[PDB]
Amino acid sequence: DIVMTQSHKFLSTSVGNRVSITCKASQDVGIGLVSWYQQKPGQSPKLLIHWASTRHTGVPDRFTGSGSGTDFTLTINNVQSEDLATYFCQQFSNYPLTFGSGTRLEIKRADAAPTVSIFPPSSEQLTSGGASVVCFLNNFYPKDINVKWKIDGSERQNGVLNSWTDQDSKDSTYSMSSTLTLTKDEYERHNSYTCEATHKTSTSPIVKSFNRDEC
Amino acid sequence: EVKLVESGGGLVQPGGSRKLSCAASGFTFSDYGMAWVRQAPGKGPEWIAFISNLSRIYYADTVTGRFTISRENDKNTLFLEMSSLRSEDSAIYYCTRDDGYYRVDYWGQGATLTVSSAKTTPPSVYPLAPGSAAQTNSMVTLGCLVKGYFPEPVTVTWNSGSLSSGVHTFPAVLQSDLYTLSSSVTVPSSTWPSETVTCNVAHPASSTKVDKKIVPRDC
Repeated sequence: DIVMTQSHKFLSTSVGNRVSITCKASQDVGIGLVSWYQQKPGQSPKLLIHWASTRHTGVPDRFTGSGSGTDFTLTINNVQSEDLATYFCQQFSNYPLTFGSGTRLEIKRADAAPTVSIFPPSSEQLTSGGASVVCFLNNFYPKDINVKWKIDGSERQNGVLNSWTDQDSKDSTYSMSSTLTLTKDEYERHNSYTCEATHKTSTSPIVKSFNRDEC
Repeated sequence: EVKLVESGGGLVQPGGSRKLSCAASGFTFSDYGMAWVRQAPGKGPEWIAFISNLSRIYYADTVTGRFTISRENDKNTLFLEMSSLRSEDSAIYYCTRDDGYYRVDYWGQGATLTVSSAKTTPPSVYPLAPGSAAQTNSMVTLGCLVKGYFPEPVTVTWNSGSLSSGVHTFPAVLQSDLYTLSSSVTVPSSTWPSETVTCNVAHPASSTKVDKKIVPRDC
């Protein structure tokens, strides 16, 4: 089979820079017989370039496809925030039709601190004997973030589940949710719950908490 | 405009069978080759099957002898009949249209297929109201915890779609053979709790369509 390779999982760029997204085929696919697709978050893929270098209808020429044989490049000159997407190559020289694993284009923006919110378990969940404490860390940049949970001041690690959004095409930020799931049995016996975040923008960790002797 | 609408997604047990369908609109169906491409967790796009405008047929090696692609041009419909399904078959399935070479110039919305012996389970939907200190900043963030459902997907909207700015819905995490998802919405603090905020959750696999109001607690 023809193996299609994209060496870069992630490429990060500020608006205005030149980005080169590369693709390698394991065998000569010629002309073209190489296609580029663009997949924006919350969308299905769209055809971007075909025959290595021909732009599809609606694609601006700040997008340039080049190469032949085994080495291909999609250049986005003067990249815009609009271009936030995953980019995949595909060969159509022979069967099976094969794809690269994609390169995600991250749009650099000014550093942004997360807005952190913590939520006690709902009374409804507690009635069924479970207690999930939820922490949202929304609209931050850059993407790297670490969350620690504490219960009455002591760090808790088991029962923590994290999930991340992709970069938002509207403000170029990330968001993350962290959920600490305990039994109600255990939840009942403690008063203080704390979500603690460390980020590029933090010095001391960002601390969000609640005590239970309350509303 | 060109439309490709996939159907038949859902949950099937290992060794089972399933038929996906795709209804095409907006072009002369018989002028175009059609294909299935899937995207499975942890993997990039993976081409599965192709059929010519009238009949020439190609399969990925991984599905040969198990899957059958067919089309009915009188009904503008593409089919993928799947047999002896395995866990590895779990993926989003896109129906795609070619031009005159095997370049897919149009992709459908995608249908989600899950192969597993776990049973269909409706989600429990929990309202997440903030504690006292987290109200009456300029903004307030509310949440919705969608817990213990199977299989994917679930859809979440806020106030039937009205609030969509300020929403973050997080990818599901599969734990305990069950999915858990969360969603937040951030509104002006003048808005809630003076007006009602509701998260609406649909789980088509279990015929669940739940509306959960976010109520502030009592002191």
